[PDB]
Amino acid sequence: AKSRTIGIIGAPFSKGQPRGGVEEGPTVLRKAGLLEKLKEQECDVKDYGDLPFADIPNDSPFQIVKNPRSVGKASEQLAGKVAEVKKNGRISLVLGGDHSLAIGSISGHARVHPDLGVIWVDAHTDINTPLTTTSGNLHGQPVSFLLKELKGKIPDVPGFSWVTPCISAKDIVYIGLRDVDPGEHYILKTLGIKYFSMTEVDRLGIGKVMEETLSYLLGRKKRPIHLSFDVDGLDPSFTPATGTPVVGGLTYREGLYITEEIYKTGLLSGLDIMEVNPSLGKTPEEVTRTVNTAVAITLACFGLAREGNHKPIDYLNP
Amino acid sequence: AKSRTIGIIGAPFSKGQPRGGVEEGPTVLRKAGLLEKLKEQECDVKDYGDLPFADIPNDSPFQIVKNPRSVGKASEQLAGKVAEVKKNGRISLVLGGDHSLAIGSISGHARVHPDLGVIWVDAHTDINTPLTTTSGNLHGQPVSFLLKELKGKIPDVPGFSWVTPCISAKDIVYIGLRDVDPGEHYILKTLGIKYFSMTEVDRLGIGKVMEETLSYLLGRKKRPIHLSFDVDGLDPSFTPATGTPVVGGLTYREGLYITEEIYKTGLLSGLDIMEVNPSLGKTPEEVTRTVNTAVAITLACFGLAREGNHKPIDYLN
Amino acid sequence: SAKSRTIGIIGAPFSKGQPRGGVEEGPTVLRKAGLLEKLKEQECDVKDYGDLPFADIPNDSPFQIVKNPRSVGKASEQLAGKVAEVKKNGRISLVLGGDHSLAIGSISGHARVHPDLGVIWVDAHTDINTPLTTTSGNLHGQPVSFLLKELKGKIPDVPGFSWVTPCISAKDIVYIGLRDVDPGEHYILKTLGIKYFSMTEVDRLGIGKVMEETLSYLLGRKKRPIHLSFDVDGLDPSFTPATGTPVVGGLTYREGLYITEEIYKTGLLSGLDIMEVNPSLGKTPEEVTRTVNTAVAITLACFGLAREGNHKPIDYLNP
Ligand SMILES: O=C(O)[C@H]1NCCC[C@H]1CCC[B-](O)(O)O
Ligand SMILES: O=C(O)[C@H]1NCCC[C@H]1CCC[B-](O)(O)O
Ligand SMILES: O=C(O)[C@H]1NCCC[C@H]1CCC[B-](O)(O)O
Ligand SMILES: [Mn+2]
Ligand SMILES: [Mn+2]
Ligand SMILES: [Mn+2]
Ligand SMILES: [Mn+2]
Ligand SMILES: [Mn+2]
Ligand SMILES: [Mn+2]
Repeated sequence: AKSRTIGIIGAPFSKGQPRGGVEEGPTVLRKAGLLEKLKEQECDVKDYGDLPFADIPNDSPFQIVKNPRSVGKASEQLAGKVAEVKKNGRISLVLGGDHSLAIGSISGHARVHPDLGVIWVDAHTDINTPLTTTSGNLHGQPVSFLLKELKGKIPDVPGFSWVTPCISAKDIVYIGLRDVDPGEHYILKTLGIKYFSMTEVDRLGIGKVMEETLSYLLGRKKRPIHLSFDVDGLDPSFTPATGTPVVGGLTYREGLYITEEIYKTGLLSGLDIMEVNPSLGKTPEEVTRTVNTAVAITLACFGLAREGNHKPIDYLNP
Repeated sequence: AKSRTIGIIGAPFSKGQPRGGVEEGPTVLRKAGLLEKLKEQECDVKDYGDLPFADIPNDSPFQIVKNPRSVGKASEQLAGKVAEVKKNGRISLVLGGDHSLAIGSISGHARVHPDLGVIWVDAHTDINTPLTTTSGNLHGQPVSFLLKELKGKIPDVPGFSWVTPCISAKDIVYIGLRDVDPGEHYILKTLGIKYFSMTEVDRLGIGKVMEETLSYLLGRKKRPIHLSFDVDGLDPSFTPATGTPVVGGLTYREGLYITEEIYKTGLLSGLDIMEVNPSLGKTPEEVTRTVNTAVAITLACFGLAREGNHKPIDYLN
Repeated sequence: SAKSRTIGIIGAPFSKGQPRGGVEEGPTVLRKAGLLEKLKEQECDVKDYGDLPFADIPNDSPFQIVKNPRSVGKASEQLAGKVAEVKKNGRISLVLGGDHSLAIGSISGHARVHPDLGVIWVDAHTDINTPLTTTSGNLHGQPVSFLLKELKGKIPDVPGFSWVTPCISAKDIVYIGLRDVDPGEHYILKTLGIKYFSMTEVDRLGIGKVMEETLSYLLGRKKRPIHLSFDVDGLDPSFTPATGTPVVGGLTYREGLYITEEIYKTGLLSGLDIMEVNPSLGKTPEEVTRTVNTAVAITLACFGLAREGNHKPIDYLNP
């Protein structure tokens, strides 16, 4: 099935944020047996390896924005690699790496499927512009570079001349929000972007959140779905090994429910698994809990159902 | 009240599965004050004791299926004891022990009340047949022995010729599923069995799960209910001391909700509290947490309500 | 600042309503955590009214089995006057406890200025034992019985409580979070027909529906002042372990924030009580900080802090 035909891309990149270690995300996700577990559930999996992001040593900040050329070039290469995977009729699976990479992942995916809709699972909106940001970390700005409605508000940052906004504000849905800066809240509300913060998830329940999310993105017409999954969208009791953890998050059950429902549309076309940092647990078990949770979420996007799965054969007459 | 008139049956049996310690389930449940706590809650408790499961020498496997004679005999004895409790007008409360004992518990309950409905709370369907199983552990097969529709698909397994399938596929509702084998999922779907996996619980909420579960089993008219509760249906953060824990389970609150709703029907007729294994708690606190949760679940089955309880007297005069 | 974010802080370091020492350090640890400064960061107009000085009463004989009756009654008497004064200044009273016996004073004082108020009681417990139905004798499990007009006749004359005049009827109080109710309390709750949402109702409906029904019940006819009395033991002990009577199976951190965010949105919050935080009952220092941080998060959510974000009325893209 095309919903189980996958193209794996390793994106060992950390310069979109200050905490070292997130570049090992692809390594620890592979070592948990991701590819093998995907093959076990009938997927046709091709591994495109890890991108060799060459060093960009002269990389002065753009105002307070750190490592602009390195973040820009990593997303530039990733966009080219994602477009290649999409051209091969495979769902792109990007193993991160920090979430600044979503600029490239979504941009490359859009080059092949410009009609795509985005589901962004995260505790954060990642919609600060290079002028509204206070940290200067590019992993908290990817959505700003991608929105067409923000054209005019994104300055000329070195390394990003290749970026052309590819998604309208109406074609993205946030799920999991609980730590939004004032400037980000002003943008979210002014643009009228569809969102389900932890307050909406608490009000409606995840069942209704997904029914509304899929109706919002697929109601006018069926189109490719890009899911950008930041592991910090889940509560730190399931994904502690991440750089910006926030209490009161999505449960392990809610994360599986989101991805099971996205699988069943048959429209998943691109997936990002972002912000796994195996240098940031309090214990080695906290790292293993985080990686196992990310693998579990990944398997659900490609058909693993909690009710069970079976091949089309008579199990009572083998 | 008949909804609080109970017959306790200890079933210290572990040979339906490979991890030692589940035979201590009745001991640690009694040690935690279960019978005394039920009496304090206005229950009429009769203790039928702990079943003596005599060892069977040379219990050779049936193909890959382990301890068939032992499992079959323990369920045979349990069926006879449960039928005895039901004839005395009591709700049978089986303290397990591994889940293979549900063959005996449901069979004995059906000998007295053939029209019963089964609510099966578990991370697992336990519906592998002696032929579809890959572990050979009989605690993962009890539902296959009881189902009328699988008659002709279960081979002649030594120790089980006394079993007469007593439940139709329409008469069972699963709640809690999240770890189902391919063969098991094939059976669940081809039989059309009603189930609320963790996916349905997330989608609907436990309130709707119970409303649909009870409307499905009781729609037509009142009928006895058998609740078979594997403690692994709850998330391992509440019941860690169990052999097959699966994360993303029912919460402690959801477990109390299901049992409080079943109590309110006034139709609870048979109860199994299964898979408590005090040798699998990583700390003595993990053991106590599991035992405390299993006790809380059982008390809710016989009337303990979170909103409060009171006798029909005036507390202000 | 908006009326919804115009606050009067009252510290109530009182512990004689229950037997465990340390709940008197509740107002200190909440302030030490940066509470008042965090409220100012949220556009709040905060005026601190200080910690009430509670005098020692060494000749405080028990009323039958009821412990420290004069000390508890006088503590609540001092608080009713201080709450009524904050209400007269057009501010939302924010009472930092201290044990829940203080709710007699907080609600009594609030009712002196706004007698039409409605109460939302977030707790694992009903706290509706009367001095005759109580088995422990601890007044922190009896405040609601002293406040109800329907119980005028069943409450004996307890020393230190003559000033109390019941101000709320059974129709004016909604409980949320109930999971440990004595038999006498359950009899009172069901005979008075009080609206409640125990953990069973929260599981059945979800916190979304619990709040929609709660607010429709209390506000639906006419808009009125809300008094939120919040016992931290309402939330599960995985979030608020540093408390005297923890009960498992509680409200989550998310449900706590959902209740308070929804109450803020009404724009009618008039009085608030953050009760039973006992920093001496933490098994580890981590459990104490967790309970304090959670109490702080619930408090900020009552005054505008929203999980979806907050922003000033300025253009952030061209300021
Ligand atoms: O701009 C920023 O640095 C901050 N803005 C507010 C939320 C926290 C953070 C960025 C978080 C990035 B993320 O989601 O990819 O982990
Ligand atoms: O057949 C088996 O042994 C297995 N089948 C798939 C689920 C895990 C296990 C059986 C679990 C038994 B139970 O639910 O009683 O704990
Ligand atoms: O009356 C009592 O002392 C008891 N009655 C039963 C519940 C526990 C307790 C009172 C606890 C008071 B509270 O909510 O303020 O912590
Ligand atoms: Mn992110
Ligand atoms: Mn994030
Ligand atoms: Mn099980
Ligand atoms: Mn089982
Ligand atoms: Mn209280
Ligand atoms: Mn309480």
